[PDB]
Amino acid sequence: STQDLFLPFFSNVTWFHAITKRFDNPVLPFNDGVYFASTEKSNIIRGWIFGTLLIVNNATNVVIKPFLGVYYWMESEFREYVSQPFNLREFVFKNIDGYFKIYSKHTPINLVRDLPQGFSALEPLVDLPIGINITRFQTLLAAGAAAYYVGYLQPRTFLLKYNENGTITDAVDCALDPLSETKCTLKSFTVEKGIYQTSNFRVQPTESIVRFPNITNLCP
Amino acid sequence: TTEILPVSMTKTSVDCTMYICGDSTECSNLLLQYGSFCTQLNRALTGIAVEQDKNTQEVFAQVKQIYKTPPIKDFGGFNFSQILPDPSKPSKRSFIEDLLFNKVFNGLTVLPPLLTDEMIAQYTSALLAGTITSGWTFGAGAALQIPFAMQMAYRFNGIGVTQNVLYENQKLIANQFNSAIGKIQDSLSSTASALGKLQDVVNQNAQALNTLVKQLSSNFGAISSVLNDILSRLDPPEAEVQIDRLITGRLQSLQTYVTQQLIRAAEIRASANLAATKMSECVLGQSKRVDFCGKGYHLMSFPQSAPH
Amino acid sequence: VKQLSSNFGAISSVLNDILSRLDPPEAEVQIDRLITGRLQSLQTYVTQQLIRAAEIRASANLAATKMSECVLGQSKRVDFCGKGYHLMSFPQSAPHGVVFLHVTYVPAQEKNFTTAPAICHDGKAHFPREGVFVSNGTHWFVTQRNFYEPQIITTDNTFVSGNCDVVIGIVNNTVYDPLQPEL
Amino acid sequence: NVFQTRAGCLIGAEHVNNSYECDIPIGAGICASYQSIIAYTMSLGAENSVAYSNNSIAIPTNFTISV
Repeated sequence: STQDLFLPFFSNVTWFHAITKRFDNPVLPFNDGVYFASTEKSNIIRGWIFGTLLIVNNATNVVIKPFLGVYYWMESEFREYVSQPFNLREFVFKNIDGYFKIYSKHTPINLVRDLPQGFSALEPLVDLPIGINITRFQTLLAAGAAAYYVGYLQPRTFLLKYNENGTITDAVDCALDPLSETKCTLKSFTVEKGIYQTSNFRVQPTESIVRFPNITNLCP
Repeated sequence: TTEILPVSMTKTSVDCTMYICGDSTECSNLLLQYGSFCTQLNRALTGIAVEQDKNTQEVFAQVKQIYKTPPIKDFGGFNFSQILPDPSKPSKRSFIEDLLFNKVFNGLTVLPPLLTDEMIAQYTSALLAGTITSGWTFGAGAALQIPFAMQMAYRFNGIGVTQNVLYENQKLIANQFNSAIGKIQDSLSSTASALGKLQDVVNQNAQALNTLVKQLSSNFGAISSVLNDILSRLDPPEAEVQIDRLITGRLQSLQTYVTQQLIRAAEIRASANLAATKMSECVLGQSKRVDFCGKGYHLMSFPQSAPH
Repeated sequence: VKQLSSNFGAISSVLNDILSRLDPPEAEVQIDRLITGRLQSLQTYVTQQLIRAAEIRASANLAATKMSECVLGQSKRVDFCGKGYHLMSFPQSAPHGVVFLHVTYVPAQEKNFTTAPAICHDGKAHFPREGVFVSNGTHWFVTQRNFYEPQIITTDNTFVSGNCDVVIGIVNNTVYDPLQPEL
Repeated sequence: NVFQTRAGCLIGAEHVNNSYECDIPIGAGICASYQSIIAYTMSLGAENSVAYSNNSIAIPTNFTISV
């Protein structure tokens, strides 16, 4: 059972479509973290720009110091850490304790559906000690077949099943259905017949009434 | 004669976080550091509570089928009105259960018992009507009828007297039995320090809950016993020393309630085990075990229910 | 084991870190918090084991009573050893317990017959020595109580104690004498 | 399907006026089982009445040995 910022199961992920002309490089705020399943056959989606200081993670390199007009490819777009010079790609970006942590997995099986239904865990790719603040981010792209889905990560508790070789193979979000909360209490993915206590329901207060007397004579 | 035996105790649960802290995020954050102490306690109190419903099931639910007394009562000269269910009152309570029953917050909840006091009294009426109409037979295999004036005479030939004694003196034995059940209502009514055995279990549990609630009003060495005041009138870094004194203190009061309840639940489990043995060896048969079931040779015994 | 990973209020849950990164006078303050908590955690385990050992001693004591009274003799105690009348029981071991296979005789195929407290012959009330007087509609017979083995009423299976007046329910039938045919 | 019981409020189960043996024990005489999940009052057991008469006995005529 792990408590961390994870994307809640069965959530609504904003879908930006570059199709007519549709340009999607807008204000998406990095409130806590940002799952980003860019799926691009032509490799049009190549970079992400983060900002409050810009932790640019361009196709060429990660430099810590608005679109790329890349055509058949000019790359002079701007408004210091440096790094090694450089289907579904499911990057998860978080900025905890000043380290920008990115975890990613590219699934070779292509997506006939907009997002496939499977558990593919994301292996850590890189950690950079930027020591900076990020408040909003924006994608950087060469419209073509461009689909980037952004869903913000939220504090959650998940029970993750590790196989025999250490690969997470299943998980249960423990704040969703009543059954999912019960599975976490028993620490098992299979329940048995019975009445099992899960939590406590407390009616939360509404206002804050403060009543003192009518009060008499003030100061002379 | 009469034996009052305790079988079950109130099933109560304490939510540790609400008792130790109380609608305060600051206290809850300090409490998680201590560990699984809070979740070990809730499981102990759940264990005492489930077992308090296996204790009631074993003593009473020994009859698979509910038996029913014949509509016309001609038991041979014997009157069992003071033990048999009377329809005018709770309708499950005979003249002696009603007499018996009458003679008897914050983070704390009392869970309800699974077999309600009516169902505990439909089990006692099955055991009583099966015994008056069948005998030792109901609890061995299939249930077989025997005239009551002849169920005794087989229970008088197990104490060593012969059958002729009952048939020749059946009117005296019937008047001696009817009169004796009648005094049991006077004895358990006008003068019962007998129901004390069942009452001490109610009183001892309540004095322990009262002590837990009072400990919520003791400083344990902090500036105040009220979490709101310590936090409101102190700076956040130095309040944590004062809350940690309350959390160590309040947690010790809950560990003492849970240990004392685990020790007292065990004594009720032994009384529930003797009561289950007395139901099977005394109501469901005749015992040659001296003084297990009354002072004298044993003829028959009759179950009657009570508050717990 | 998993309470060795709780701070209990100290800076760190690992003794080496507290000792290495804090000065020795201060560390004793942080180390003491671990010692007090990790000792309450051992005291709770020992106390729950002491209460749970007693539940096992009571099951170990009931199992020994069942071996002596049920394996090494027949028991007349009702429901101590199976539902039925006990014939024999066999002891079989299990990981950390014993399983007893209790043989019992459960009566079956009941039939209903009319019966009398005593039978009056020659102005005397004859009561059954060991058995129940039963009637198949027209004839009176003495049968054992737990199985139906009808037998003719004779002086051998009946005892005389009194006159027809005292018992309520005496039926009138003829009690045979084995000697009279021979005489 | 909200139902109010003495042991709380049970949401997700339908009261059935029938009665059966207890499967999952909700509390205060109410149990629940997969019929849907049905909440029913527990049934203590079958109901049988022995004939009982001043002059009638029933004597077993066969046996069963049972381990």
